[PDB]
Amino acid sequence: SFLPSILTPLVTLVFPGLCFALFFVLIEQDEIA
Amino acid sequence: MSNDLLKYLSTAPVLLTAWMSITAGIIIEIQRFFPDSLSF
Amino acid sequence: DVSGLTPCKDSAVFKRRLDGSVKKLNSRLANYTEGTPAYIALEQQIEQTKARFAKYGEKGLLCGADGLPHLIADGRLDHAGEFIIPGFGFLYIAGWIGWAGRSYLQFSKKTDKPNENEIIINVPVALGMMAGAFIWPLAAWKELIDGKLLVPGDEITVSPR
Amino acid sequence: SEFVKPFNNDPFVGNLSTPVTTSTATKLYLGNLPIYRKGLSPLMRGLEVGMAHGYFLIGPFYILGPLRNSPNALLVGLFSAYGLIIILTLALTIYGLASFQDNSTGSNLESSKGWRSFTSGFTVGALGGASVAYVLLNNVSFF
Amino acid sequence: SHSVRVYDTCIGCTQCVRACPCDVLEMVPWDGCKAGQIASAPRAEDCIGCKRCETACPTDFLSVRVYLGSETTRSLGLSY
Amino acid sequence: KVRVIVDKDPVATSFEKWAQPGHFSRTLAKGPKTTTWIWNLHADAHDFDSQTSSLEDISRKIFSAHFGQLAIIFLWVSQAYFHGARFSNYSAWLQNPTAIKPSAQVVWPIVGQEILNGDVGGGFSGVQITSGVFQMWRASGITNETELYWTAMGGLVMSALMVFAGWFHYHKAAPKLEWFQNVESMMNHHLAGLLGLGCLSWSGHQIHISLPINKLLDAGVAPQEIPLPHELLFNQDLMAQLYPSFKKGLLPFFTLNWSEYSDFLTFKGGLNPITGSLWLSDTAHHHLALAVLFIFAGHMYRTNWGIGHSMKEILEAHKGPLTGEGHKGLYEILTTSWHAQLAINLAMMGSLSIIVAHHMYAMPPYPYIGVDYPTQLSLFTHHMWIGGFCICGAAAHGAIFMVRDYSPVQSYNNLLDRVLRHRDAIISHLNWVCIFLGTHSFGFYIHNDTMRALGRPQDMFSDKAIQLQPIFAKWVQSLHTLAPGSTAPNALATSSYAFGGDVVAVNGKIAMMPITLGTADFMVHHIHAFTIHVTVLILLKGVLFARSSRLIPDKANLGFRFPCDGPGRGGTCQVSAWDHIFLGLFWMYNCISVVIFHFSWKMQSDVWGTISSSGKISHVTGGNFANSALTINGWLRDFLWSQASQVIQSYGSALSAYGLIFLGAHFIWAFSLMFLFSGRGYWQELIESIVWAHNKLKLAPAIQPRALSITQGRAVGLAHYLLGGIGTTWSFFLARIISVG
Amino acid sequence: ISRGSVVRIMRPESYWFQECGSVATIAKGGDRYPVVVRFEKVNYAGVATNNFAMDELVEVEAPPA
Amino acid sequence: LLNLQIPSPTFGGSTGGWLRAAEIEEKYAITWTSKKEQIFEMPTSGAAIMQKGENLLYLAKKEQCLALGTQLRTLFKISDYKIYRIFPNSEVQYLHPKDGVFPEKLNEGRVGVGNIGYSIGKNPNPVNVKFTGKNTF
Ligand code: CLA
Ligand code: CLA
Ligand code: CLA
Ligand code: CLA
Ligand SMILES: CC1=C(/C=C/C(C)=C/C=C/C(C)=C/C=C/C=C(C)/C=C/C=C(C)/C=C/C2=C(C)CCCC2(C)C)C(C)(C)CCC1
Ligand SMILES: CC1=C(C/C=C(\C)CCC[C@H](C)CCC[C@H](C)CCCC(C)C)C(=O)c2ccccc2C1=O
Ligand code: SF4
Ligand code: SF4
Ligand code: SF4
Repeated sequence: SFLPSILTPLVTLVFPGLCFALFFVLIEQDEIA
Repeated sequence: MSNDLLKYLSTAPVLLTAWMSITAGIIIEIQRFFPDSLSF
Repeated sequence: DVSGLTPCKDSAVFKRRLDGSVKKLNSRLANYTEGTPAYIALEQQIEQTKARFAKYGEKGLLCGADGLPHLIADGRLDHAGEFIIPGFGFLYIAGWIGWAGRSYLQFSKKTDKPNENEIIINVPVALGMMAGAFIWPLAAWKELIDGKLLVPGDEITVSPR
Repeated sequence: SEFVKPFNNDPFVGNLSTPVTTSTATKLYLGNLPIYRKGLSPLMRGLEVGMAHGYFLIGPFYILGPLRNSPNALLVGLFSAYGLIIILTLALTIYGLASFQDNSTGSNLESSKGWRSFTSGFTVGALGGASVAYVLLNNVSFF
Repeated sequence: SHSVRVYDTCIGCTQCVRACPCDVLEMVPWDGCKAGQIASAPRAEDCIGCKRCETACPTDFLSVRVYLGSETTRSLGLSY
Repeated sequence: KVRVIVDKDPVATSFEKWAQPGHFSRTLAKGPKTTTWIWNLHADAHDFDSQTSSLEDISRKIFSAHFGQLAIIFLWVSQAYFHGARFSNYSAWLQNPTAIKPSAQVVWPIVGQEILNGDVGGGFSGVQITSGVFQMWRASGITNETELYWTAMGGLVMSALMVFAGWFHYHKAAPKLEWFQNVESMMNHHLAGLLGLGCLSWSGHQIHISLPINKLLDAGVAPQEIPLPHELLFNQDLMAQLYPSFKKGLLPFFTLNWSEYSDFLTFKGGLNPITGSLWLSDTAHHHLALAVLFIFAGHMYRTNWGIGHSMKEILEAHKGPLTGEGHKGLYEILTTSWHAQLAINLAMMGSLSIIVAHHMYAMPPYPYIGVDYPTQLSLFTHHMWIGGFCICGAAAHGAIFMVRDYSPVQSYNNLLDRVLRHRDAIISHLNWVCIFLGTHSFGFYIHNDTMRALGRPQDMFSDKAIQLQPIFAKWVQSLHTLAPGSTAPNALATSSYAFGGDVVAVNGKIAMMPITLGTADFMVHHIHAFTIHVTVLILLKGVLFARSSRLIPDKANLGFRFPCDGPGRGGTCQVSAWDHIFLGLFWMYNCISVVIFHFSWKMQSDVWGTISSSGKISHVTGGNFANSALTINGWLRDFLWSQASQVIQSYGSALSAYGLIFLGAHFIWAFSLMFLFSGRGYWQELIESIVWAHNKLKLAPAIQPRALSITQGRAVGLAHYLLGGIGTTWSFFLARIISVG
Repeated sequence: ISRGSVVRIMRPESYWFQECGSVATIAKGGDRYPVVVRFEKVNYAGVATNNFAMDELVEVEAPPA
Repeated sequence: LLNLQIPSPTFGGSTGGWLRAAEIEEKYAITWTSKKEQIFEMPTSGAAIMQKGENLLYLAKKEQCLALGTQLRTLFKISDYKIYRIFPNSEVQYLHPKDGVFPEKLNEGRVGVGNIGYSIGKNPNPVNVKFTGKNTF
């Protein structure tokens, strides 16, 4: 099928990259005032 | 020789070396005279 | 007979091993000429190999399917010489060594300079302790009965529990 | 004749005023690079940096890529450059988000608005530079 | 920052203060010891935790004791 | 004025301080209270600078210790010569060198170890040797065993003389610090007197005893009919029959008609076709020219007479704009501190040992040593290991100098001060170099492995997919091959056949062959560069940050070797220069191991082998290096797994000792990891439990047992690690090469 | 306990816990831990003496006569 | 508090100095007096010349300042060293000889901080202070 081509890059490159970006930004968020 | 040299020979490493050389000689000569003894 | 093993006297694999070792030496023997030191030394080697195999056969060792002696250590006196007799011999020798060490430590502590007595051995009395340790099983029993083998329990440091 | 002296006449700062660090050539080149040039807005700095990097990013992928010995070598190289530029500008945006959390000044690389403008310029410049390099390599027969 | 404590087994030897490389410790008057002084840690925030005080302490177990805790720039000893 | 001044009877000869073990150290002189005292005794045994404070006494101790070392070395040379004389087949090997395997050790028959007395040929049974001493003696001209016996006795006499000299120069007539600090006179005597006259005497020995005997042996005269050296020395008629120029005497020397000696003083180059080694006439000319060079060199420095240089002024005159005061103060540093001298000398000794390894394989100097493949591999690997060890000793003693003998008063603004003032820049740039070099060099291998596993050989960094050719190495090889015609007209052949030219072969085996360089050689050379750079990073950081660092401003106060400075600042573990040396020893071990593996595989695949009459060249492994050395999988399969067969299959044969040592070295290497990973606190608590068990039976010792110190645990782990690794490689190489070659 | 006597330590945290030691000095007045017990067995730091309280010591052998 | 115009030791510069954190979080200063101009070793790598009379030096760590003070005390016998912490606001806090004498000497004006009234091995167990914000000391 075409689901492997559609999903493997989506879930192994785009999603983990966005997760790393989100985690980095969140850990670098400073205290509220 | 003297009390000093006897004390030095009585020091720990010299005595260990002499005693273990004697033990190794005893084992080696026992092996020579009763070779290949797998059991009593 | 135990565990399906058989004596090494009637062991075809054991005999084959003996012949293989003999044939290997006799082959290596071809390089050297008669009467040389190497030739006579190899003749000693062959004689010792044959003597070892004959002695192993005569001693009653059990040979397995691989054609090598197998030692039975369970307590049967048919095979006492394998473990029981060497075991008691080692136990006696090891207790001799430990008793000589312990008795020398007991002496050396009473001395004015125990720290220097440990690294510079008083050999005249140390040899005495080595000799006197021959009767250690009776000496150990006597000291145990007299309460001098064990230090009581609350005289020995112990860490915070 | 000393040639290594304290940095800004400060012996206790962790630096030295060597010829490499402080010479007129170094000062001129660094101060005239876009990131340090005077009067350039953050958008202009980002734009210059973007085209400069996107022009050369295509080449490694084009020549040494898996499809180097393929009719679509240059197209694959350009797509690889575009993907790398996407990753780079995502890195820029998250860096701005993490560093310049609270800011209201603007017009400065060390502020949120200025860094956003710099990232925008970098993205546009890099895409344009990669496209221009693609066009040049297609028409390499000119040179 | 680390927590520096001094217990009443002190004997006023003033060697912990000498071993101290950050001026965390000082001698203050005391009644219990014959020397009339006891170590104290009024500047525990400057402590780094190398435990040279503990190394230099001659009591059977340490009259001066350092418990590592929250890390800071000073405690980590970062020049940057 | 340079003069001899000594103190008469400075020390009494007595055993009282033999009885007193820790007499030398102030702390250990009191006596033992824990087992750490025992370890500290050996650790501080030879630390004279810590033991005393007088440079005069330190120098006297060092001088007599050198005499003791010379005595040991003479005993070692005596063992070599005597075992050759008595327990060796040297006569049979001399009669037939190609067929007979050299052997000079015999094991007694005790526990069946007589199997190790393998068949080495010539009606002799023993352990095959790989030291090359047989070829050494053949070059020297020894043809009988009486000569070996008598030189062994002479070596024993020299060893006794060295022991006597060491006793005399400490207990009867010890020199002064003023005598010791005459560095100019020392350099003059060591250049002109030691090296110059040593080369001159060796050249004379060669010209008079080695050229005739070796030429007759190569012609075919058996050793029994060779004229004896005492006959050859003065019989000018026989020397003229052999080399016609000898009939002209020494007049062509005293007059400058030196060309008349062209027959026995040649510049042929290449290798002798008969023995497959360097020409001994070339060697004699070489040593004579070096004797002239060193005698000329040794008249440079000033002494009692006006003529001469002074190293103080030579150093002080060399200063530039980017260096401030320049080399001012280094003369004082190197005259006052023994550790600085030890550092420089160890660095040069180690690099020189590595150069010796690289030169001896490429230009086999001794006859029939090239075909003796075990000897070449053994000597190369041995000298590489010794070189690495010496270089790390150099780094360690440089660090010791920095900790102890450094002082800003003498080095204000000199090169040492200027280097310390930007150590951060130095180390950061070397760090970047290391990361870049390692990333690229090892990523070539990892990329190749990944592409091969993915079934994409066309994407590899191979000789036929993406070539990384060593253009500069190939260019240098081409220049060296063309040198004998253009740039070295008087040389008939190349310096080495590795660069190019013919394939030298003796009987079937190949002595030397051109070594071709390609992608695999590029990769492995850059791996070598990366390993050297990381080792230099570790050692140089240890030396530079010995005084202090951003983490510990007062690191010098703690000492040279100290465990740590506590868990503060996040942890200050292994901050010491000693610990930097401890870490760098692992890295030189890795470097030298990779170098010797590269040497072994490259030579078995591409040089060593046999050549047939038709010209077919068949190598040991079959030239698989060029295609299998591109991947770590190929390194693991075609070198380690493939060549471990001769080791693992050695049981029941003469190489069974090599198999046993292989397993034992693996065991010791594994054992070392216990010390390397574990920590002292666990072992101290375990020892507390065991001490309770002993106290229960009233036998706890007065010398309380303790876990080893942290520095000692690191040292023990490192020593066991190095011993296990070097022993594993030793057994593997020796078994493989003895079996196949 | 007394000068010249042998006393067994009872402080749980001491290296010489439940070991004998010779009393060398008893301080009067202040000195929360007035007894000064000297040992022949060095601790890990290396010191062979330490101060102890009255209740931390147990009398086992009176001084000589 | 501090003059900020004292002549500093003669030094040719080094890379061991403060790097972008002393000027934004906190710097340290140490001022002393020397009887003769003389060469000493910086806590950072290098050799400087302390001037005759007053001398002022900048550093990045209280540990570095204390190390230099110890060096001055046990080599040149200079015990007039005083150490300050300089904030980016230019506030100066005089730190090391706080009472005017070193910590080793006893003074009556010092109050005990972190002093416990029992032996070390009488602290409460962790189970006692479990689920509580206090600690066992
Ligand atoms: C934990 C179980 C598990 C695992 C390890 C995998 C593994 C795989 N799946 Mg997936 N898959 C699963 C369950 C799982 N699947 C389930 C239940 C479904 C729904 C029917 C699918 C539907 C599915 C499809 C349709 C396809 C794959 C494919 C793949 C492969 C590529 C990865 C990808 O992007 O797919 C992920 C795709 C999904 C739809 C995932 C759905 C969500 C799962 C259940 C999440 C599991 C989370 C786990 C329990 C906790 C994570 C903990 C964290 C700390 C890491 C890979 C072998 C592709 C393939 O065959 O390539 C050759 C493909 O085309 N999977
Ligand atoms: C570090 C070593 C190394 C090297 C040299 C290469 C090289 C290559 N790999 Mg890679 N590879 C490596 C490690 C390495 N690999 C490892 C460890 C793995 C395992 C994960 C792989 C796995 C792998 C795969 C699976 C594939 C490759 C492929 C490639 C090729 C193209 C990659 C690409 O698009 O790069 C893009 C690179 C860049 C965009 C930039 C590179 C850096 C620039 C040039 C540096 C310039 C610095 C400059 C001088 C600084 C100063 C400037 C100033 C003075 C102005 C190329 C031959 C592909 C191929 O087709 O191979 C033939 C491929 O399919 N590799
Ligand atoms: C010219 C050579 C030379 C000289 C004269 C010295 C001299 C010195 N070194 Mg050493 N050193 C050398 C080479 C040299 N080193 C090399 C090559 C290295 C690199 C590994 C080092 C690394 C080094 C360090 C890191 C240190 C020293 C230290 C010292 C000092 C004390 C050494 C001592 O007392 O050891 C006495 C002897 C021993 C303790 C025995 C050592 C045993 C070794 C580790 C194992 C031997 C294994 C054996 C060969 C094989 C076993 C086989 C097995 C099957 C049984 C002393 C000034 C120490 C110091 O404080 O310096 C001021 C110190 O910390 N050195
Ligand atoms: C295989 C084991 C191993 C590995 C991988 C490393 C790796 C490293 N050690 Mg070493 N080290 C080892 C064992 C190892 N060590 C052991 C056993 C010890 C104890 C003795 C040490 C002790 C030690 C010290 C004391 C030091 C090092 C240093 C280094 C670094 C050298 C610089 C370099 O080339 O970095 C580059 C990285 C590598 C060579 C690893 C493989 C790289 C591949 C090709 C990938 C690279 C491309 C890319 C970035 C990543 C891949 C893709 C990924 C995202 C999936 C590096 C990180 C030195 C250092 O830090 O120098 C700066 C240093 O000071 N090591
Ligand atoms: C300094 C120096 C150097 C270096 C150099 C370099 C670094 C270079 C680079 C270069 C480069 C790297 C270049 C680049 C260029 C680029 C370009 C030329 C671009 C263009 C672009 C464009 C034109 C664009 C457009 C656009 C846009 C903007 C957007 C939208 C789209 C479009 C397309 C429209 C060397 C080493 C030699 C040495 C000497 C000195
Ligand atoms: C195993 C191990 C120990 C335990 C080792 C100890 C306590 C020392 C062992 C030395 C022995 C006693 C050497 C001699 C061994 C002989 C086989 C013993 C028989 C001879 C007696 C007469 C002494 C440590 O103490 C240690 C400390 C720090 C880091 C790692 C480690 C570590 O790995
Ligand atoms: S026991 Fe420790 S805290 Fe008390 S005086 Fe001694 S060193 Fe200072
Ligand atoms: S932990 Fe460090 S800084 Fe704190 S008192 Fe102890 S030695 Fe001083
Ligand atoms: S394990 Fe050793 S080196 Fe590491 S922090 Fe603890 S004491 Fe320091």
